[PDB]
Amino acid sequence: HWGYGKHNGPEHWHKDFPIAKGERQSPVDIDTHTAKYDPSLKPLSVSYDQATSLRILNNGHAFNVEFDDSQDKAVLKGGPLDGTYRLIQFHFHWGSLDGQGSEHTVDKKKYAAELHLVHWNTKYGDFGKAVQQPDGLAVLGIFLKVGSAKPGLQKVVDVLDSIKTKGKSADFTNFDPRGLLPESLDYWTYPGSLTTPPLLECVTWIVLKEPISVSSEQVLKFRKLNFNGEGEPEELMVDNWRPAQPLKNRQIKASFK
Ligand SMILES: CCC[C@H](C(=O)Nc1ccc(S(N)(=O)=O)cc1)C(C)(C)C
Ligand SMILES: [Zn+2]
Repeated sequence: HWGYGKHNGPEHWHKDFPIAKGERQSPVDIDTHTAKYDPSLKPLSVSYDQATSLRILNNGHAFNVEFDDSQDKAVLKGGPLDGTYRLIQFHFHWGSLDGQGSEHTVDKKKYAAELHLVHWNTKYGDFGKAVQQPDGLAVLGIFLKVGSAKPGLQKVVDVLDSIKTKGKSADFTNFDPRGLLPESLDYWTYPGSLTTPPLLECVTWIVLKEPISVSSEQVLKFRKLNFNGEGEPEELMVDNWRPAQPLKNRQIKASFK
């Protein structure tokens, strides 16, 4: 099965998921000098006041904080998007070292981690239908650098001991994802894909320009998670990121000058 090791990692994925070599794969490097300001892009609208978190799950590749997406409670609209996209889960990718871990890069710079807030287009009725459409998902990507702690992340950090291994879940209600956002909503946007198998080309990527800062202790706790299940040999969940893929016939647009 796919993963992030030498024998089942990103270089291998194309054998089971040929779309790995497709025309709109993610992540990509964001060359800031080549991205074009698009004055017709609208401001993002992030409406998370009614968010209802439910559960946190270690799925063997990352951990997902899941939300009630059966009503318009936490939605993303505006920016490059037409219509309403519902928040279904967020998760992170991170490194074994502070100098790596992000999936997107910015002028080839790697951040310590990257947060993905995953949303799906309500016109397709459910998430499984949405992933089969070219405009099915909108993922808000936010870079993490190591410095000061992010207070709004701490409730996530503190439950991680309870979901150490693959297949473990824990109740995770009343979490407010607004506490994970930077001050600015300036962004880059481009059409791409899921960054793990099945690598479906269904994502409008919206990557914020401003990173959040998290503490060394916070990212260290991410690195104590396990890819393996309980009672299996311990493999630390680190370096669960896919490297930058060729941009091909795409232009990255910026919401800002
Ligand atoms: C068909 C999809 C399967 C489901 C899924 O949501 N996968 C997924 C993969 C990558 C990203 S990312 N890194 O934001 O691009 C977001 C979601 C699954 C396996 C149930 C979690
Ligand atoms: Zn992701």
